[PDB]
Amino acid sequence: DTEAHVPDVYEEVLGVVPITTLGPRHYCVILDPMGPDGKNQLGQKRVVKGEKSFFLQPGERLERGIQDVYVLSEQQGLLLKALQPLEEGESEEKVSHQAGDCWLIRGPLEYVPSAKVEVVEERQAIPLDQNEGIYVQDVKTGKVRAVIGSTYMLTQDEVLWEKELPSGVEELLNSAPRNKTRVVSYRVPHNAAVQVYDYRAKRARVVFGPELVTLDPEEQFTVLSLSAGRPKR
Amino acid sequence: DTEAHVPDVYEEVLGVVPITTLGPRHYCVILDPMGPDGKNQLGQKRVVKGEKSFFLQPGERLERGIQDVYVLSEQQGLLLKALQPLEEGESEEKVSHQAGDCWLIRGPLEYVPSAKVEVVEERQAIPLDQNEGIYVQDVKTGKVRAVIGSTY
Amino acid sequence: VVSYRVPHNAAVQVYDYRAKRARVVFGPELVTLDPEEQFTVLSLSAGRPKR
Repeated sequence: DTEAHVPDVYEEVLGVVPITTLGPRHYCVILDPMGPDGKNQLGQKRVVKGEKSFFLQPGERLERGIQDVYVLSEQQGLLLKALQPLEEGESEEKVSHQAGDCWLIRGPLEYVPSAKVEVVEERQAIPLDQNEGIYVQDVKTGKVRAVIGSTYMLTQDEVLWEKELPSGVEELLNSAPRNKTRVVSYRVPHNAAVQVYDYRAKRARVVFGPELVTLDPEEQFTVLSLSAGRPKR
Repeated sequence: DTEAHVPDVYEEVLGVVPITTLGPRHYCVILDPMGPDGKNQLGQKRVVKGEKSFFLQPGERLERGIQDVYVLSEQQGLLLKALQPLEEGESEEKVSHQAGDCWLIRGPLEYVPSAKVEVVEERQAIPLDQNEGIYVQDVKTGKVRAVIGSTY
Repeated sequence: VVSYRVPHNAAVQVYDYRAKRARVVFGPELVTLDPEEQFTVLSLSAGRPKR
Protein backbone atom coordinates (compact mmCIF):
# COMPACT_ATOMS: atom_id res chain seq x y z
CA ASP A 1 0.00 0.00 0.00
CA THR A 2 0.87 3.65 0.54
CA GLU A 3 -1.59 4.21 3.43
CA ALA A 4 -2.86 7.36 5.23
CA HIS A 5 -1.34 8.04 8.62
CA VAL A 6 -3.56 8.24 11.71
CA PRO A 7 -5.82 5.47 10.26
CA ASP A 8 -7.71 6.48 13.44
CA VAL A 9 -5.39 8.87 15.33
CA TYR A 10 -2.46 6.38 15.22
CA GLU A 11 1.05 7.27 16.19
CA GLU A 12 3.45 7.52 13.30
CA VAL A 13 6.71 6.59 15.01
CA LEU A 14 8.95 7.40 11.98
CA GLY A 15 9.47 6.68 8.26
CA VAL A 16 12.04 3.91 8.66
CA VAL A 17 14.84 3.62 6.14
CA PRO A 18 15.70 0.10 4.92
CA ILE A 19 19.15 -1.08 5.86
CA THR A 20 20.60 -2.66 2.72
CA THR A 21 23.62 -4.99 2.62
CA LEU A 22 26.26 -4.87 -0.19
CA GLY A 23 26.34 -8.26 -1.89
CA PRO A 24 30.11 -8.63 -2.55
CA ARG A 25 31.21 -7.52 0.99
CA HIS A 26 28.54 -6.55 3.57
CA TYR A 27 26.96 -8.20 6.64
CA CYS A 28 25.60 -7.27 10.08
CA VAL A 29 24.06 -8.43 13.35
CA ILE A 30 20.52 -7.44 14.32
CA LEU A 31 19.64 -7.47 18.01
CA ASP A 32 16.27 -8.54 19.50
CA PRO A 33 15.52 -10.12 16.11
CA MET A 34 12.01 -11.49 15.84
CA GLY A 35 11.52 -15.08 14.78
CA PRO A 36 8.08 -16.63 14.08
CA ASP A 37 6.38 -14.98 17.10
CA GLY A 38 6.48 -11.71 15.18
CA LYS A 39 7.80 -10.32 18.43
CA ASN A 40 11.36 -9.67 19.42
CA GLN A 41 13.68 -12.39 20.71
CA LEU A 42 15.00 -9.84 23.26
CA GLY A 43 18.34 -11.35 24.30
CA GLN A 44 19.17 -12.97 20.95
CA LYS A 45 20.92 -11.84 17.76
CA ARG A 46 20.72 -12.67 14.03
CA VAL A 47 23.46 -12.30 11.41
CA VAL A 48 22.51 -11.59 7.79
CA LYS A 49 25.13 -11.51 5.07
CA GLY A 50 24.26 -11.51 1.35
CA GLU A 51 22.88 -8.81 -0.86
CA LYS A 52 19.60 -7.90 0.79
CA SER A 53 17.16 -5.11 1.22
CA PHE A 54 16.32 -5.22 4.88
CA PHE A 55 13.69 -3.51 6.97
CA LEU A 56 14.45 -3.40 10.66
CA GLN A 57 11.23 -4.64 12.20
CA PRO A 58 10.02 -2.75 15.32
CA GLY A 59 12.38 -3.25 18.27
CA GLU A 60 15.24 -4.45 16.07
CA ARG A 61 18.55 -2.61 16.16
CA LEU A 62 21.85 -3.16 14.35
CA GLU A 63 24.65 -4.29 16.66
CA ARG A 64 27.57 -2.80 14.75
CA GLY A 65 25.75 -0.77 12.08
CA ILE A 66 26.84 -2.30 8.79
CA GLN A 67 30.04 -4.34 9.14
CA ASP A 68 31.72 -5.62 5.94
CA VAL A 69 32.56 -9.29 5.44
CA TYR A 70 35.98 -10.35 6.56
CA VAL A 71 37.95 -11.23 3.47
CA LEU A 72 41.25 -12.55 4.84
CA SER A 73 44.77 -11.09 4.29
CA GLU A 74 44.92 -14.23 2.18
CA GLN A 75 48.23 -15.82 1.38
CA GLN A 76 48.79 -14.64 4.90
CA GLY A 77 45.84 -13.12 6.66
CA LEU A 78 44.44 -14.66 9.79
CA LEU A 79 41.50 -14.46 12.17
CA LEU A 80 41.62 -16.05 15.60
CA LYS A 81 38.38 -16.52 17.46
CA ALA A 82 36.90 -17.81 20.71
CA LEU A 83 33.29 -18.85 21.09
CA GLN A 84 30.76 -17.54 23.65
CA PRO A 85 28.59 -20.73 23.75
CA LEU A 86 29.35 -24.38 22.96
CA GLU A 87 28.50 -25.31 19.33
CA GLU A 88 29.32 -28.24 16.99
CA GLY A 89 29.51 -28.49 13.19
CA GLU A 90 27.91 -25.01 13.21
CA SER A 91 30.62 -22.80 11.66
CA GLU A 92 31.78 -22.91 8.01
CA GLU A 93 34.15 -25.66 9.19
CA LYS A 94 31.48 -28.23 10.19
CA VAL A 95 33.83 -29.11 13.08
CA SER A 96 33.16 -29.03 16.84
CA HIS A 97 34.50 -26.37 19.27
CA GLN A 98 33.79 -26.34 23.00
CA ALA A 99 32.68 -23.04 24.51
CA GLY A 100 35.75 -20.82 24.61
CA ASP A 101 38.13 -23.34 23.00
CA CYS A 102 39.44 -20.63 20.64
CA TRP A 103 41.04 -21.27 17.26
CA LEU A 104 42.23 -19.69 13.99
CA ILE A 105 41.10 -19.67 10.37
CA ARG A 106 43.45 -18.26 7.75
CA GLY A 107 44.05 -18.58 4.02
CA PRO A 108 42.17 -17.47 0.92
CA LEU A 109 38.65 -17.26 2.36
CA GLU A 110 36.02 -14.71 3.26
CA TYR A 111 34.57 -15.00 6.82
CA VAL A 112 31.42 -13.78 8.56
CA PRO A 113 31.77 -14.13 12.31
CA SER A 114 29.10 -16.63 13.34
CA ALA A 115 26.42 -15.59 15.83
CA LYS A 116 28.22 -17.51 18.55
CA VAL A 117 31.86 -16.70 17.64
CA GLU A 118 34.01 -13.71 18.54
CA VAL A 119 36.95 -12.43 16.53
CA VAL A 120 39.90 -12.22 18.99
CA GLU A 121 42.96 -11.38 16.93
CA GLU A 122 43.13 -10.26 13.33
CA ARG A 123 46.43 -12.12 12.94
CA GLN A 124 48.97 -11.15 10.30
CA ALA A 125 51.58 -13.71 9.20
CA ILE A 126 55.20 -12.55 9.46
CA PRO A 127 57.36 -12.71 6.31
CA LEU A 128 60.74 -14.30 6.92
CA ASP A 129 64.00 -14.25 4.97
CA GLN A 130 65.54 -17.61 4.05
CA ASN A 131 67.83 -17.14 6.99
CA GLU A 132 65.93 -15.11 9.57
CA GLY A 133 63.20 -16.05 12.05
CA ILE A 134 61.09 -15.50 15.17
CA TYR A 135 60.63 -17.26 18.52
CA VAL A 136 57.23 -18.62 19.33
CA GLN A 137 55.96 -19.89 22.62
CA ASP A 138 53.12 -22.37 22.79
CA VAL A 139 50.77 -20.95 25.43
CA LYS A 140 49.43 -24.50 25.78
CA THR A 141 52.75 -26.37 26.06
CA GLY A 142 54.98 -23.57 27.26
CA LYS A 143 57.22 -24.82 24.46
CA VAL A 144 59.41 -21.95 23.24
CA ARG A 145 60.97 -22.68 19.87
CA ALA A 146 62.62 -20.73 17.05
CA VAL A 147 60.76 -20.61 13.73
CA ILE A 148 63.30 -19.65 11.06
CA GLY A 149 63.55 -19.54 7.26
CA SER A 150 60.09 -19.24 5.73
CA THR A 151 57.32 -16.75 6.46
CA TYR A 152 55.07 -17.94 9.28
CA MET A 153 51.68 -17.50 10.90
CA LEU A 154 51.48 -18.45 14.54
CA THR A 155 49.12 -21.39 15.08
CA GLN A 156 46.10 -20.84 17.30
CA ASP A 157 48.03 -21.81 20.45
CA GLU A 158 51.21 -19.84 19.73
CA VAL A 159 52.49 -16.35 20.49
CA LEU A 160 55.81 -14.53 19.97
CA TRP A 161 58.49 -15.01 22.61
CA GLU A 162 61.21 -12.53 23.52
CA LYS A 163 64.74 -13.00 24.98
CA GLU A 164 68.17 -11.32 25.39
CA LEU A 165 71.59 -11.30 27.20
CA PRO A 166 72.65 -8.52 29.70
CA SER A 167 75.38 -7.00 27.54
CA GLY A 168 75.34 -9.02 24.30
CA VAL A 169 72.89 -6.50 22.78
CA GLU A 170 75.73 -4.06 22.03
CA GLU A 171 78.28 -6.39 20.39
CA LEU A 172 75.40 -7.67 18.31
CA LEU A 173 74.41 -4.21 16.98
CA ASN A 174 78.04 -4.05 15.75
CA SER A 175 70.65 1.69 17.37
CA ALA A 176 66.92 1.06 16.77
CA PRO A 177 64.94 -0.56 19.64
CA ARG A 178 66.23 -4.15 19.45
CA ASN A 179 63.30 -6.51 18.66
CA LYS A 180 63.33 -9.15 21.37
CA THR A 181 61.38 -11.81 19.40
CA ARG A 182 63.43 -11.81 16.22
CA VAL A 183 65.78 -14.82 16.26
CA VAL A 184 69.16 -13.66 17.56
CA SER A 185 71.78 -14.19 14.85
CA TYR A 186 75.38 -13.09 14.51
CA ARG A 187 77.81 -13.04 11.61
CA VAL A 188 80.96 -14.75 12.76
CA PRO A 189 83.83 -12.97 10.98
CA HIS A 190 86.10 -14.95 8.62
CA ASN A 191 88.91 -15.65 11.09
CA ALA A 192 86.83 -16.13 14.22
CA ALA A 193 84.90 -18.62 16.27
CA VAL A 194 82.09 -18.00 18.72
CA GLN A 195 81.28 -20.35 21.60
CA VAL A 196 77.59 -20.99 22.13
CA TYR A 197 76.05 -23.23 24.78
CA ASP A 198 72.48 -24.38 24.57
CA TYR A 199 71.14 -24.18 28.10
CA ARG A 200 67.83 -26.06 27.83
CA ALA A 201 69.41 -28.86 25.76
CA LYS A 202 72.88 -28.90 27.32
CA ARG A 203 74.32 -28.77 23.77
CA ALA A 204 77.73 -27.09 23.57
CA ARG A 205 78.64 -25.78 20.12
CA VAL A 206 81.63 -23.84 18.86
CA VAL A 207 80.91 -22.46 15.44
CA PHE A 208 83.96 -21.42 13.42
CA GLY A 209 84.61 -19.97 10.04
CA PRO A 210 82.80 -17.22 8.26
CA GLU A 211 79.31 -18.65 8.86
CA LEU A 212 76.59 -16.97 10.94
CA VAL A 213 75.10 -18.46 14.12
CA THR A 214 71.58 -18.12 15.40
CA LEU A 215 70.73 -18.77 19.05
CA ASP A 216 67.98 -21.25 19.85
CA PRO A 217 65.45 -20.15 22.54
CA GLU A 218 67.76 -20.86 25.49
CA GLU A 219 71.33 -20.94 24.16
CA GLN A 220 73.78 -18.20 25.03
CA PHE A 221 76.75 -16.46 23.57
CA THR A 222 79.98 -16.86 25.40
CA VAL A 223 81.40 -13.39 26.01
CA LEU A 224 85.09 -12.49 26.27
CA SER A 225 86.83 -10.02 28.55
CA LEU A 226 89.95 -9.21 26.58
CA SER A 227 92.86 -6.82 27.16
CA ALA A 228 93.62 -4.18 24.54
CA GLY A 229 95.57 -0.97 25.36
CA ARG A 230 99.03 0.44 24.51
CA PRO A 231 99.71 -0.20 28.07
CA LYS A 232 97.74 -3.48 27.99
CA ARG A 233 94.83 -3.11 30.45
CA ASP B 1 -4.45 -7.02 28.94
CA THR B 2 -3.46 -3.36 28.78
CA GLU B 3 -5.39 -2.42 31.96
CA ALA B 4 -6.67 0.99 33.22
CA HIS B 5 -4.92 2.27 36.34
CA VAL B 6 -6.67 2.64 39.73
CA PRO B 7 -9.18 -0.21 38.88
CA ASP B 8 -10.95 1.16 42.02
CA VAL B 9 -8.33 3.65 43.25
CA TYR B 10 -5.35 1.23 43.25
CA GLU B 11 -1.72 2.08 43.66
CA GLU B 12 0.62 1.68 40.75
CA VAL B 13 4.10 1.21 42.16
CA LEU B 14 5.81 1.50 38.70
CA GLY B 15 6.22 0.08 35.16
CA VAL B 16 8.59 -2.85 35.65
CA VAL B 17 11.26 -3.21 32.98
CA PRO B 18 11.54 -6.83 31.83
CA ILE B 19 15.03 -7.85 32.82
CA THR B 20 16.29 -9.91 29.85
CA THR B 21 19.23 -12.37 29.84
CA LEU B 22 21.48 -12.83 26.76
CA GLY B 23 21.30 -16.43 25.48
CA PRO B 24 25.00 -16.98 24.61
CA ARG B 25 26.43 -15.33 27.75
CA HIS B 26 24.05 -13.95 30.40
CA TYR B 27 22.72 -15.38 33.68
CA CYS B 28 21.67 -14.05 37.10
CA VAL B 29 20.45 -14.58 40.66
CA ILE B 30 17.09 -13.32 41.87
CA LEU B 31 16.60 -12.87 45.61
CA ASP B 32 13.38 -13.65 47.49
CA PRO B 33 12.36 -15.66 44.39
CA MET B 34 8.71 -16.55 44.81
CA GLY B 35 7.91 -20.14 44.04
CA PRO B 36 4.58 -22.01 44.04
CA ASP B 37 3.16 -19.89 46.90
CA GLY B 38 2.62 -16.91 44.62
CA LYS B 39 4.44 -15.39 47.56
CA ASN B 40 8.15 -14.67 48.02
CA GLN B 41 10.64 -17.29 49.17
CA LEU B 42 12.28 -14.67 51.46
CA GLY B 43 15.68 -16.03 52.51
CA GLN B 44 16.43 -17.84 49.28
CA LYS B 45 17.87 -17.29 45.82
CA ARG B 46 16.98 -18.63 42.34
CA VAL B 47 19.58 -18.70 39.57
CA VAL B 48 18.56 -18.27 35.92
CA LYS B 49 20.73 -18.79 32.82
CA GLY B 50 20.34 -18.97 28.99
CA GLU B 51 18.07 -16.77 26.88
CA LYS B 52 15.11 -15.49 28.86
CA SER B 53 12.80 -12.57 29.05
CA PHE B 54 12.07 -12.11 32.71
CA PHE B 55 9.65 -10.01 34.68
CA LEU B 56 10.88 -9.82 38.26
CA GLN B 57 7.85 -10.61 40.40
CA PRO B 58 6.85 -8.20 43.19
CA GLY B 59 9.40 -8.47 45.99
CA GLU B 60 12.04 -10.06 43.82
CA ARG B 61 15.38 -8.30 43.22
CA LEU B 62 18.50 -9.23 41.28
CA GLU B 63 21.39 -10.17 43.53
CA ARG B 64 24.15 -8.95 41.20
CA GLY B 65 22.27 -7.14 38.41
CA ILE B 66 22.63 -9.14 35.18
CA GLN B 67 25.92 -11.05 35.43
CA ASP B 68 27.35 -12.99 32.46
CA VAL B 69 28.05 -16.71 32.25
CA TYR B 70 31.59 -17.72 32.90
CA VAL B 71 33.24 -19.38 29.96
CA LEU B 72 36.71 -20.38 31.14
CA SER B 73 40.14 -19.04 30.04
CA GLU B 74 40.14 -22.42 28.34
CA GLN B 75 43.16 -24.58 27.74
CA GLN B 76 44.28 -22.62 30.75
CA GLY B 77 41.57 -20.69 32.53
CA LEU B 78 40.46 -21.80 35.94
CA LEU B 79 37.73 -21.33 38.54
CA LEU B 80 38.24 -22.33 42.16
CA LYS B 81 35.10 -22.37 44.30
CA ALA B 82 33.91 -23.16 47.83
CA LEU B 83 30.35 -24.02 48.76
CA GLN B 84 27.99 -22.51 51.34
CA PRO B 85 25.97 -25.70 52.19
CA LEU B 86 26.72 -29.39 51.60
CA GLU B 87 25.52 -30.84 48.24
CA GLU B 88 25.94 -34.23 46.46
CA GLY B 89 25.63 -35.09 42.74
CA GLU B 90 24.33 -31.48 42.45
CA SER B 91 27.24 -30.06 40.42
CA GLU B 92 27.16 -30.36 36.60
CA GLU B 93 29.91 -32.93 37.17
CA LYS B 94 27.28 -34.91 39.16
CA VAL B 95 29.92 -34.97 41.90
CA SER B 96 29.50 -34.89 45.69
CA HIS B 97 30.85 -31.91 47.67
CA GLN B 98 30.95 -31.36 51.43
CA ALA B 99 30.20 -27.89 52.78
CA GLY B 100 33.28 -25.72 52.47
CA ASP B 101 35.30 -28.53 50.80
CA CYS B 102 36.39 -26.22 47.95
CA TRP B 103 37.54 -27.31 44.51
CA LEU B 104 38.37 -26.10 40.98
CA ILE B 105 37.03 -26.58 37.46
CA ARG B 106 39.14 -25.51 34.50
CA GLY B 107 39.40 -26.47 30.83
CA PRO B 108 37.29 -25.59 27.79
CA LEU B 109 33.90 -25.15 29.48
CA GLU B 110 31.34 -22.45 30.26
CA TYR B 111 30.13 -22.21 33.86
CA VAL B 112 27.34 -20.82 36.05
CA PRO B 113 27.94 -20.85 39.81
CA SER B 114 25.26 -22.96 41.47
CA ALA B 115 22.95 -21.37 44.04
CA LYS B 116 24.98 -23.19 46.69
CA VAL B 117 28.48 -22.26 45.39
CA GLU B 118 30.68 -19.15 45.29
CA VAL B 119 33.59 -18.31 43.02
CA VAL B 120 36.71 -18.24 45.22
CA GLU B 121 39.58 -17.72 42.78
CA GLU B 122 39.49 -16.82 39.11
CA ARG B 123 42.70 -18.81 38.52
CA GLN B 124 44.89 -18.49 35.39
CA ALA B 125 47.56 -21.07 34.57
CA ILE B 126 51.18 -19.87 34.20
CA PRO B 127 52.95 -20.39 30.88
CA LEU B 128 56.40 -21.81 31.57
CA ASP B 129 59.42 -22.36 29.32
CA GLN B 130 60.80 -25.86 28.78
CA ASN B 131 63.42 -24.92 31.34
CA GLU B 132 61.80 -22.76 34.03
CA GLY B 133 59.00 -23.02 36.58
CA ILE B 134 57.50 -22.10 39.93
CA TYR B 135 57.33 -23.45 43.50
CA VAL B 136 53.87 -24.56 44.58
CA GLN B 137 52.99 -25.34 48.16
CA ASP B 138 50.28 -27.84 48.91
CA VAL B 139 48.27 -26.20 51.69
CA LYS B 140 46.93 -29.67 52.50
CA THR B 141 50.29 -31.48 52.64
CA GLY B 142 52.47 -28.45 53.38
CA LYS B 143 54.58 -30.01 50.62
CA VAL B 144 56.58 -27.44 48.67
CA ARG B 145 57.85 -28.71 45.34
CA ALA B 146 59.38 -27.42 42.13
CA VAL B 147 57.06 -27.45 39.15
CA ILE B 148 59.33 -26.84 36.15
CA GLY B 149 59.26 -27.52 32.40
CA SER B 150 55.77 -26.86 31.07
CA THR B 151 52.89 -24.45 31.73
CA TYR B 152 51.04 -25.06 34.98
CA VAL C 1 62.22 -21.28 40.39
CA VAL C 2 65.65 -19.83 41.09
CA SER C 3 68.02 -20.77 38.25
CA TYR C 4 71.59 -19.93 37.38
CA ARG C 5 73.76 -20.19 34.27
CA VAL C 6 76.96 -21.77 35.46
CA PRO C 7 79.64 -20.25 33.21
CA HIS C 8 81.66 -22.51 30.89
CA ASN C 9 84.74 -22.89 33.06
CA ALA C 10 83.12 -22.96 36.47
CA ALA C 11 81.22 -25.13 38.87
CA VAL C 12 78.71 -24.19 41.55
CA GLN C 13 78.17 -26.10 44.80
CA VAL C 14 74.62 -26.66 45.97
CA TYR C 15 73.25 -28.59 48.92
CA ASP C 16 69.67 -29.67 49.26
CA TYR C 17 68.70 -29.01 52.86
CA ARG C 18 65.33 -30.80 53.05
CA ALA C 19 66.54 -33.97 51.27
CA LYS C 20 70.19 -33.78 52.36
CA ARG C 21 71.37 -34.07 48.73
CA ALA C 22 74.83 -32.53 48.11
CA ARG C 23 75.57 -31.56 44.47
CA VAL C 24 78.49 -29.93 42.66
CA VAL C 25 77.37 -28.95 39.19
CA PHE C 26 80.22 -28.44 36.72
CA GLY C 27 80.35 -27.39 33.12
CA PRO C 28 78.57 -24.69 31.16
CA GLU C 29 75.21 -26.10 32.31
CA LEU C 30 72.60 -24.22 34.34
CA VAL C 31 71.32 -25.02 37.84
CA THR C 32 67.85 -24.48 39.23
CA LEU C 33 67.38 -24.67 43.01
CA ASP C 34 64.85 -27.02 44.52
CA PRO C 35 62.55 -25.58 47.27
CA GLU C 36 65.14 -25.91 50.03
CA GLU C 37 68.58 -26.26 48.42
CA GLN C 38 71.08 -23.42 48.63
CA PHE C 39 73.98 -22.04 46.65
CA THR C 40 77.33 -22.34 48.30
CA VAL C 41 78.79 -18.84 48.08
CA LEU C 42 82.46 -17.86 48.12
CA SER C 43 84.27 -14.99 49.81
CA LEU C 44 87.30 -14.53 47.61
CA SER C 45 90.24 -12.11 47.51
CA ALA C 46 90.35 -9.54 44.73
CA GLY C 47 92.49 -6.39 45.01
CA ARG C 48 95.84 -5.38 43.47
CA PRO C 49 97.09 -5.61 46.93
CA LYS C 50 95.04 -8.76 47.61
CA ARG C 51 92.26 -7.94 50.13
